[PDB]
Amino acid sequence: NFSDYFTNKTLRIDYLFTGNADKQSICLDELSELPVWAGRRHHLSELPLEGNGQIVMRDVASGKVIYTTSFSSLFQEWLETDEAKEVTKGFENTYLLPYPIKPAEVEITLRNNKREVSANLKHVVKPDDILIHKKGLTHITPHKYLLKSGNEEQCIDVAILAEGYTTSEMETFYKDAAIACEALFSHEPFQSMKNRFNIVAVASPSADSGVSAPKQGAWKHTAFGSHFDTFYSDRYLTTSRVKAINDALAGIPYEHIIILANTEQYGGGGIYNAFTLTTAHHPNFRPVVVHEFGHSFGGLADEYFYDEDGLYPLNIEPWEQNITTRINFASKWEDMLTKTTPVPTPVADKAKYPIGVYEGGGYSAKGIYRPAFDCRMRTNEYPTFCPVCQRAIQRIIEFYTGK
Amino acid sequence: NFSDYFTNKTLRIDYLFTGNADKQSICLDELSELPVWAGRRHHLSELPLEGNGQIVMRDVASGKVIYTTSFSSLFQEWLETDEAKEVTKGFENTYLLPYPIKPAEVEITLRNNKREVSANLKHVVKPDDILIHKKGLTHITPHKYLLKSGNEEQCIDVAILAEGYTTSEMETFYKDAAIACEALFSHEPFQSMKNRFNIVAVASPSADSGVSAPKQGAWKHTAFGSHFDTFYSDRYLTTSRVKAINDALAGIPYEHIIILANTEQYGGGGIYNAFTLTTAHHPNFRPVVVHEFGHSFGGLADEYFYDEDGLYPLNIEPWEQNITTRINFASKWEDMLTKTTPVPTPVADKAKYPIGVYEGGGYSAKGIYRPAFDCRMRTNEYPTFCPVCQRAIQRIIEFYTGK
Ligand SMILES: [Cl-]
Ligand SMILES: [Cl-]
Ligand SMILES: [Cl-]
Ligand SMILES: [Cl-]
Ligand SMILES: [Cl-]
Ligand SMILES: [Cl-]
Ligand code: NA
Ligand code: NA
Ligand SMILES: [Zn+2]
Ligand SMILES: [Zn+2]
Ligand SMILES: [Zn+2]
Ligand SMILES: [Zn+2]
Repeated sequence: NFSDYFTNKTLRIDYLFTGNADKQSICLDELSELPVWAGRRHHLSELPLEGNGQIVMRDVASGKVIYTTSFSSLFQEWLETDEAKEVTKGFENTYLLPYPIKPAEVEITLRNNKREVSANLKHVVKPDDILIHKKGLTHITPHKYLLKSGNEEQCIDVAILAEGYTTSEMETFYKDAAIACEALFSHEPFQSMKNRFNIVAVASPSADSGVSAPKQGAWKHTAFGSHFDTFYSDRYLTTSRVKAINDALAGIPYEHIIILANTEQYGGGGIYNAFTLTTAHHPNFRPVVVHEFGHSFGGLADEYFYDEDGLYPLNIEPWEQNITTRINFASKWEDMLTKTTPVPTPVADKAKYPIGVYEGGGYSAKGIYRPAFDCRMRTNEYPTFCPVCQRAIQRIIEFYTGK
Repeated sequence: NFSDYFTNKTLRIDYLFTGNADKQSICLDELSELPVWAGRRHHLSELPLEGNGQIVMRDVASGKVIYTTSFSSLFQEWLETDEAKEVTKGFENTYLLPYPIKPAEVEITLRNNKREVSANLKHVVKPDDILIHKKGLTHITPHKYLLKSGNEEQCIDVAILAEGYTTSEMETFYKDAAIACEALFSHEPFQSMKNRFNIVAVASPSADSGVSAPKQGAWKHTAFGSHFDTFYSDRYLTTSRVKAINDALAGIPYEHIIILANTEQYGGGGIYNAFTLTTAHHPNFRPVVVHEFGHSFGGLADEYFYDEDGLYPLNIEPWEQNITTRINFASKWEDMLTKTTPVPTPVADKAKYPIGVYEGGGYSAKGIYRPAFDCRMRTNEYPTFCPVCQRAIQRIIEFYTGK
C-alpha cells in the first residue's frame, strides 16, 4: 500500500496562494525532492481533520487516491483582514508528500469559512522531471536530536528551528529548545505519548540577534524574517518566508515545525500543519509554545473570546474539534457529557460540570461554545488542555502512529 | 520638482506575476525602503521606452503622475512556452520607485504581443505604513567601486553581482567584473559617455562554486540559484530569485544589474530593466555581456533571425528602437537614411549603406527589418553596435543624465 506507489523519499511542493477578499488562486512555485519520507505509511487516503485546505494525490494510471493531507495557512487568515479588501497579495506555502514511482496528479483546494471550495489547482507531477530540485544532500543545517524514540518511519518528527539567533548564540537556542520540549511533554496526552516522538533542534543561523519589530521601526536580518505587528496586530509574531523555513530543514526528517524567536517581547503564532512561532525569552514562553502547537499540530481552535463583535458563521458547524456552533454537536464532544449536563452550561454551574457547552469561543462571546470553562486554548495561566482538546490531540497522535 | 513629492529614499516593490497562457495576474509581495534614491530626478512622468510592462505612480490627493518606469520580464517569456499551456506559475519581480512624502497610488500593467493590457494592479502605498520593511542599513554585501564618476544622483549606477563564487574565489570575481567593465566601455557610445556611470562590483557569496545543472542532476547552493535547462532549454541559464538579487544589493546605490556566473559553460540572458545574467569564463564573455546589457539597459531587440517560423506581430510597430515592421518607420531611424537609400536595402548593397532597412530581425527572416547588415545585437563576432543602436543607447544615457 505504501511501497506500491512510493519510494522512501519526499516530494516537496511549493505553492503561491494569491488574491484578495473577492477572489483567490493557487499557482505552482517549485517542485523539490528530499532524501527521506518522514510521514505516515497508513491511512494514506484519509484525513485526521478537514483543515482550511486539502491536498489529494492520485495515481495517473489508475486515478486512485494514493495520498492526502490537510492544513491551514497565513494567507486564509490575511483574507479576513481589512487589507484584503484593498490589495491583492501572494503568499508562500509548502507541502510534503511521499515521492511517487509513477506520474501522479496533485490537487490542492482552499475552502472559505462556509467550508466551501474557494480556490483549486490540479497539476501532474512526473517523477523523472529534471526541474524537480534535489535538496537536502549538502550543506545540511547544523542540528542535534533532543529526543530520539525511533526512526522517522515509526515516530512523529518535530523540528525546532532557531529564529534571531546568531551562530554564537546556539547554546542558548539548544537550551530554549530543551525548555519547549519539557513544556510540551509536561502536558497530557504528549506526556504519556512521549515515546511516539522525535525532537530535532535545528541551529538555523541569523545575521542579527533578535526579531523585526515593525511598530518600533526596528527591522533585523534573520533566518526567516519573522516580525511582530502581523496584520497590524502588535503581538502577532509570524513569518511569510515559508520557502526559507523548509530550505533550512532540507535533509533533516520533519513533519512538524516549531520556530523559537530570540526575543523577550511577547508574541507568537500557530497555523495547522504550517508551523508554530513563539517568543523564547518572554516568561510566558512555556504555555505559549504549547498553545501554538495546539493549533499547528492539533488543529485546535482558540477557545478565548472578546465582548465586541465573522470567522465562524453560526449557520456552519466548525471543522475544529474543541468549538461548536451547535449545528452538529453530536460530531463533537456530546459523547463526553453526563446525561444531566445542561446545554448550554451556565457559568454559575462551572464547578458542577468539568466538561460542558460553555458559551464563548472562537473569538465570539455569543453563538460559539467551548468544552470547559478554561483550557490551555483559552488562557496561559490554566495548566492543561481541557479533556476534549486532550482527546483531539490523542486522536492525531494515534492517526500518525497507531492506537 | 522631485522634492515636491519625494524624499531621498527608495520605495522597493516586490510583485508576483502569476498565470498561464490564457490568463495573467499581478499581486503585491512586499514593500521595502532603501536608504537613498539612485534613480532620475527629471522626466519623472515620461518613459524613455514603452517596455512590455509599465509602472505609473500617482499622487493620491491630486491624481497627478509623479513617477513612471517601464520594463520587460522573464514571466512574459515563460508565457510563450509550452509549459504555460499546461500549468499556472508564479515569478518574482522587483521595481524601484522614489519614496513618496504623501500616499501614492501605484499602477503596474503588463501588455501582450498585441500591445494590449494583459494584467493590471492598482494599489495605494502609505509612506508611514509600519509594514514597509526597512532594508540596506546593516550587513551590506562586501563590494568595491570599479568606477566612480560622481554621486548616485548625477551618474547611472550599475551593479555587478557574483553568482557561483565562494568567498575564496572573490579575487577572480573582481577580475571578471573588471573584464565586463572594460568590454562595455570599449563600445561606443559607452566609451565616450564613461563619465556618466558608476560601476560597483558586489561580492555576493555562494556556498558552492559554479551553477546548477538540472539535466545532469547537479544542483548547487548559490547566491541566486541560477540554473541551466530553463523552460527545458538546455543552455538557457536564468535565475528567478529576484528578491535575493535585490536583497544582496540593499544599501548599495543601483539602477541596473549585471550578474556574473562562475562557469565556462555558455549561457545567459538580458531582460529590459530586470537584469543581465551571463557566464564569466566562456570565451564569448566580452561580446555576450555587452549584447545582454544592450537588452537589460538599452531595451534593444535582437537583430538575428532564423530561416524557420508571433513575438512581433507584423501589423504592429515594435516599441524597440533597432527593429521595424515598417508600420511606423518614421518613429525609428528613417531620419538617419540618405535620400537615395533603397528600402528594403538589398544584401548586395551592404557596404554602400552602413545604415539601411535590412530584412531579417527580431527572430524572423521576413517582415522584420534591422538598421545595418551586422551589429553587436545580431552576432558576437561583429565588433560594434550599429549606428542606430548607438543613437538608441545615447538617448537612454541622456534621458537619465542630460544632454
Ligand atoms: Cl480497480
Ligand atoms: Cl468567507
Ligand atoms: Cl540526521
Ligand atoms: Cl528583545
Ligand atoms: Cl447534534
Ligand atoms: Cl564549469
Ligand atoms: Na515520522
Ligand atoms: Na544614479
Ligand atoms: Zn491562539
Ligand atoms: Zn480545550
Ligand atoms: Zn539577445
Ligand atoms: Zn544594432
